[PDB]
Amino acid sequence: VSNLTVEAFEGIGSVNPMLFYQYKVTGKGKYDNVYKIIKSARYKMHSKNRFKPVFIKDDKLYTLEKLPDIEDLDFANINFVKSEVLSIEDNMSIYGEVVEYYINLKLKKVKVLGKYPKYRINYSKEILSNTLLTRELKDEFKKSNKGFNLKRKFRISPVVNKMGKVILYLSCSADFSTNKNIYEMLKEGLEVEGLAVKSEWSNISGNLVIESVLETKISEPTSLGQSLIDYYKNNNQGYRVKDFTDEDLNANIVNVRGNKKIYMYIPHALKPIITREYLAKNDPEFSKEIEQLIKMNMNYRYETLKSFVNDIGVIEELNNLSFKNKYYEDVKLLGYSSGKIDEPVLMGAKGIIKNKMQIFSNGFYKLPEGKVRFGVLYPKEFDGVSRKAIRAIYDFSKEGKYHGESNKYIAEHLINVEFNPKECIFEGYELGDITEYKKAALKLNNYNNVDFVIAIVPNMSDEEIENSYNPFKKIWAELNLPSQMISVKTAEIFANSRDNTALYYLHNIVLGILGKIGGIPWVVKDMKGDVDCFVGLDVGTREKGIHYPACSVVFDKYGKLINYYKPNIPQNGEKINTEILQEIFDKVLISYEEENGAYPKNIVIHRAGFSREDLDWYENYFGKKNIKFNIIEVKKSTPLKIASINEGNITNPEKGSYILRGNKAYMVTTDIKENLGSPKPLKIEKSYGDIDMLTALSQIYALTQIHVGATKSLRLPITTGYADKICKAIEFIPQGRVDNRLFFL
Amino acid sequence: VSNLTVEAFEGIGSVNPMLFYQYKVTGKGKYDNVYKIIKSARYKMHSKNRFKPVFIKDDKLYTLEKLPDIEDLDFANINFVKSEVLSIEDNMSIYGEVVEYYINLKLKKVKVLGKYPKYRINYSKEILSNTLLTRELKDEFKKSNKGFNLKRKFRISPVVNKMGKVILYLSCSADFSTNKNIYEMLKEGLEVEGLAVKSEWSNISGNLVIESVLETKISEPTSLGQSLIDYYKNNNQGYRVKDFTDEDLNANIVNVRGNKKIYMYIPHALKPIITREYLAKNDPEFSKEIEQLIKMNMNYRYETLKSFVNDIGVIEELNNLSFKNKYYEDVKLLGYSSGKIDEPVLMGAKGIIKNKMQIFSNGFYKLPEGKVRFGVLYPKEFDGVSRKAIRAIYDFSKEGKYHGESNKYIAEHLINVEFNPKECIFEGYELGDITEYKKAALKLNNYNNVDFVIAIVPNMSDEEIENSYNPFKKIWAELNLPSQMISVKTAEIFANSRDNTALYYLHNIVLGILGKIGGIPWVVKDMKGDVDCFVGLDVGTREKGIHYPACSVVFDKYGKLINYYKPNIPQNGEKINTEILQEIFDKVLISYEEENGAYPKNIVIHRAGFSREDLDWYENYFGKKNIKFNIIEVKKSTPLKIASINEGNITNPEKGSYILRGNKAYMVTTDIKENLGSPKPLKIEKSYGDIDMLTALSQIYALTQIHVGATKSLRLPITTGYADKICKAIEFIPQGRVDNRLFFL
DNA sequence: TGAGGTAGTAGGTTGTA
DNA sequence: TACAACCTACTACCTCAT
DNA sequence: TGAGGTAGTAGGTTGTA
DNA sequence: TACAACCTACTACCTCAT
Ligand SMILES: [Mn+2]
Ligand SMILES: [Mn+2]
Ligand SMILES: [Mn+2]
Ligand SMILES: [Mn+2]
Repeated sequence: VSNLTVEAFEGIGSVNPMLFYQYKVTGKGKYDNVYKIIKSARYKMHSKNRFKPVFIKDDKLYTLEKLPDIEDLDFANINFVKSEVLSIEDNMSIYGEVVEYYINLKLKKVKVLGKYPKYRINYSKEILSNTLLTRELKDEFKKSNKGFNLKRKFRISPVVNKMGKVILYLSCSADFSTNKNIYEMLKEGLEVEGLAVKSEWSNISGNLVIESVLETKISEPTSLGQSLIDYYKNNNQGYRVKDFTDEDLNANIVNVRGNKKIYMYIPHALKPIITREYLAKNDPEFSKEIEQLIKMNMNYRYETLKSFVNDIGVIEELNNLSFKNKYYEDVKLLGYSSGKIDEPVLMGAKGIIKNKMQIFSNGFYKLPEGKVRFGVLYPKEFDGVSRKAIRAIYDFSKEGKYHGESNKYIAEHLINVEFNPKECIFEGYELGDITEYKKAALKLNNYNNVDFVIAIVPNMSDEEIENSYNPFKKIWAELNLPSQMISVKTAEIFANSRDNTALYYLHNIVLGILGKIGGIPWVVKDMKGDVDCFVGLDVGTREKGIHYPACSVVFDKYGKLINYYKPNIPQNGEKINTEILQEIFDKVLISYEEENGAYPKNIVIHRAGFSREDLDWYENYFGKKNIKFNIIEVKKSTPLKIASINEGNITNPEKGSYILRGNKAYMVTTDIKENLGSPKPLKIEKSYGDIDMLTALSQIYALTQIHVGATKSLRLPITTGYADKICKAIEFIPQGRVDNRLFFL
Repeated sequence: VSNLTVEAFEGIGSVNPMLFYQYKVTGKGKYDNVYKIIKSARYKMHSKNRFKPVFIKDDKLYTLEKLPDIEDLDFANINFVKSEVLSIEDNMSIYGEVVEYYINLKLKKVKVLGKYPKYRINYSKEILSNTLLTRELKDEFKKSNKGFNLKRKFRISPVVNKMGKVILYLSCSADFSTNKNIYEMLKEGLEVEGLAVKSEWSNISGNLVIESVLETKISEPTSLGQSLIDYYKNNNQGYRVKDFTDEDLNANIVNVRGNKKIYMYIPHALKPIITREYLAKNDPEFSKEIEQLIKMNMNYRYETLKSFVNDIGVIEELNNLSFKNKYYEDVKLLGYSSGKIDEPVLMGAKGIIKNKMQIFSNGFYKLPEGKVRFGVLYPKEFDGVSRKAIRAIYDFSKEGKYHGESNKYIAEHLINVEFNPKECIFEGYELGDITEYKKAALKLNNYNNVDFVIAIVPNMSDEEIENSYNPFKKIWAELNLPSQMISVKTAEIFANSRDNTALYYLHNIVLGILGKIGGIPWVVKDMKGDVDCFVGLDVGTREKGIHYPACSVVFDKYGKLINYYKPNIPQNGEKINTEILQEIFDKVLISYEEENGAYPKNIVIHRAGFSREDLDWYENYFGKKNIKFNIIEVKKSTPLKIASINEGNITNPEKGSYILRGNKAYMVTTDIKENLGSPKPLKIEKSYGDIDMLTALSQIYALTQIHVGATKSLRLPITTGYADKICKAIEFIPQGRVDNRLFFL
């Protein structure tokens, strides 16, 4: 089979126990808590003594050479205590930080073209390289004509074991930056009203957008009684305004919104935010060109990290610590156990389907009882386009036809829909006010001959005249009518395509229509392990200080949705309260007992993120009820990438490819081709349970492949994935009694 | 008529412009913001210089005598600038703080019984008196045998006009305190496991409850490596542990829960929280005895504040400023305009009702269409008690009978209910687990012959075996069946009463049953002013970091509920977002157009609290739609009390009694007899609108008197009152389409 | 919002304590 | 205050080919 | 949770900036 | 950090008397 490896390079030779200088931080201020100042004391002693290595154990600072005890800090009186050779066996993380410091100090001395520094070193795990290794294996500055920089952004994490052997865990991202601030764009004369920007002279994390450009110069005394240059000199920041010339004083004052009031900054201090949108708006050719540079398959990630490690080389102050430029041939050397999980068997109306598109030839597994009467909203200037769109949808669903012809790929009577262009209604709506959208949706429910809406909304782009998706879905949630919304662009694809491109649009639209009416296209034939129901718990954070409700979804062992429970009250944080856990799991056991006749003997709880809930509550709750339960932490955001090494040839791994060490597991659930990036695996760890992680990973990978809303699988299992979809459609939850209908899909 | 006055005493003579010493606070720390340290600098310069008057203007400190510039503070370098006689016309608040300082300094020198200080002065607006003026006009220490103190808690607010004349606005509350800490209760030997306590050695505001009492002494070195006395000496707080004796070192360590982890305090530092519950549990006779001392009618409040002002007397450092000991005979001298608002005319089935209890003789105004089938849950050991309870409810509602006899006060066929003890179901439920409560409610909806539930729940007290209200109301909200819950004690009142006491129980239960099925008992005959709909906006805060959704209720001009809108997403703060305002008021105009055929020409928005929303949004939204709108800020919590002075005789004001100065208005909406306290008026101000405040106050007082869930009126208007009731029943909102049924009631 | 993925940009929450 | 793991939101790009 | 009020205890959020 | 107006939660007490 294909071996699996991670982005890791083995260190040649070990590190020795070396002399450290233990320092003490005490709470010199009005407080006495040193834990709230330990990292600040580390950073100030590192920065105030020409960037020399300072490390952190629980209350102490450790240093590789003799530095004077600093009383100059007002918050931290760092003082020498003793001189101790720390052993490797008790100080793994400290020697990991030592190795990453010496990697940083070795890479600071590396140059490109003999003049330019290659790496931007701040002596951290994060390393920005000013140049990029290209696909043709050449270090090149990726700049544009408009000053946009692309920088390869490395993240090192060396791990030292008890013997001193070092394993350099690596990853690489991209970094969008620019050297042109707003002063240079005003010297050039660019439209800067409304740009999302950041201030390089403050560390405050907040959305900064430009209101306008005032004609007042920065040297003129402002509305606060003093000028802005005087305002920067009074803030003990006169060194930033010291190098300003007379032409710099002729800069126009650019006021900037800081989400509470109008801030007043100078245009030299503010730098624009280089998103994909800004980069595409200003220089679209450069944003085309870096598409193969930011979306890196595992071979080009290996070549990038190989060039990085060749730039590291030998480290003469760690007993000649050099790193290999090859990945491990297997992760068994790293403790992981690798493999591939077998594909789920998906059942249809005619039996096993080999692909998800064969469900439109075989027919869906469960059609809901009853006839589905359509209704259609569409904007008024898009009439015949919407005619052709609903014509294509109905010919796909009922009459089994694509482009008017009966197709071998499509079965007749996929969904028992009822749409007659004489009988069914086409209510057109004028684009415009939001209350007119809401009244148009209420007007379409004025006629009781509509059981499902195929409303055509404008594009999610085109920031002009308001989108009707949000008012339509809110009103149809208030009215408990399901609805599949469609952009104007998708309707124009249905009107204007002659190839089979719109067929896949039709596949996903009809799977949406089916899931929203309680139908099921495919089911699992058999789930691995002894499980009765799946619960996917999640708490999402919409904004600052706003949390989504602790959404749960309930599945059976075959992965069809029994239930979802949105608690009506929000909570304080990402931990679910035991009262909310009471609500959720009483709803779980009630729904499983309603559809099955008894309590579930086995529950697997897929907690999205960390299972920070009280485990003693869970043990009491399911031990009083004779329920064996399992808590699996399914985690989305993880910088770890899995490769497939095959006689030294790095490639993207297939879906179902996992690595497993202990309870932590990284599993690839997406099959992503080269020149489209590399697959982001799911970090999966078991916080509680007694099922082995092979069963848990097989169940999670089975739950990824049974996403009933698309013909291609979800990256997340639909426990945590449908919890995310309900957190997205949280203002769109239908009013009436909770059932199998998947509104969020 | 009866004059209205406020708790205010006029000052005899004026204050002169006096010499101030303007000081400067600069941001000496790593920050430069002086507004975040101005009050701390005021307090430290006040405390570090033997409690001398320090005042705050926007960035400056003002002082009445020459104090040295203090550089000892690490955060504030307070420095003298200039010496200026501030004029009265520009510095109203500063001279108000001067007068309140000199009142504090005059009252510090006042003694009771020649030995004991009367007042506890911290030189603020708040003044605790150690003694109480009793009802018999005698200064007496209100102590108990268990160390519980009652203290009269004054709040002064002198107001100086431009001429220097001073008006002492006053109020008085009570203060529950004790002198016995947990060290003295352990020396006495009291049960202290589980007590809600506070630490007198920290200013952190949080719930502190005792987990247990450890046998470890406080002198023994703890689990942190150091003892607790060493922990207080290391925190620069060795003066608190300096006076401890050997018997103090034999105190047991009392660990205390601080909502995140176990804190470890000594029992001398922790003081128990003296609530009404703790006071009633320990010394119930003293809590009986102070009922007429904390709930003070306006005459006893006048006598208390009169004794307070007689203790103030003449102030020789404010040009002999003495205060009167009489209220104003009218608030026209204070700028207010007083009066009484006419009573609302309540219409019934037979016409105008003079009292709300005549609606049970005349019949209700609107019965809903259809027959209402009861269903009853009750706990199993309370069977015949629940038989008699539902017997009394059905004899009141349908057969018009009280205690089995046809009553002249009760009309036959009040509500078209259907309850046959042979046909209707009595599902009994075992008290116990919450999931058994939820399954009992689902079992009562297993039979489809129930349209309303009269479920009998256990008491809200009796912290033993779990209350079933919350699971029942959650499940019946999931099932869209309305339900009137009843305690076991109320059912025992229906079973065991022979007088007309349970008749009022029956009145409020049947008004609840009527409002929850969409019926309306009474309506307004005519509303004052040109208004089409009332909107009551509110955002509630359940806990720290948790906000209730921005609930709105919609009324017509006659005060019957058109609509309520709970947004599905929570928000960050008490300001309603303009997207949420879009949702709310589109729902408002849609509901008024659905029940009336057009948009409302006039809207009055009763915002509970502050109308902190964007007024430009409102003006744009209702100006594009040709709607004149009004925003009234109806405010619950206000220390201001209105009196009725009648030839110098102070008494409680009637309901509908208002005072009005400008846009701010205080209106008494509750008719509260003497020896039951004094009425808390509603602070009401118009943030936007063009209706006069007499119309706004008449509409608010009309909206108080049409609370359809009780035979006695609500203090709040049912705009803000029903917004509060939906915020309380926020996890109890029924699933199906929003209608006239008042679930929250 | 056809669906799903990769990618950056930005902002959080919590635990480490 | 501060990073490490986790999140969320938004936007490009890219593809979909029994 | 019959309903409503007054009362304390406690904890917030925001604006003042 | 800090008070001033506003809130919320909880608990006692008290009453209800056409
Ligand atoms: Mn989520
Ligand atoms: Mn969808
Ligand atoms: Mn409220
Ligand atoms: Mn009620």
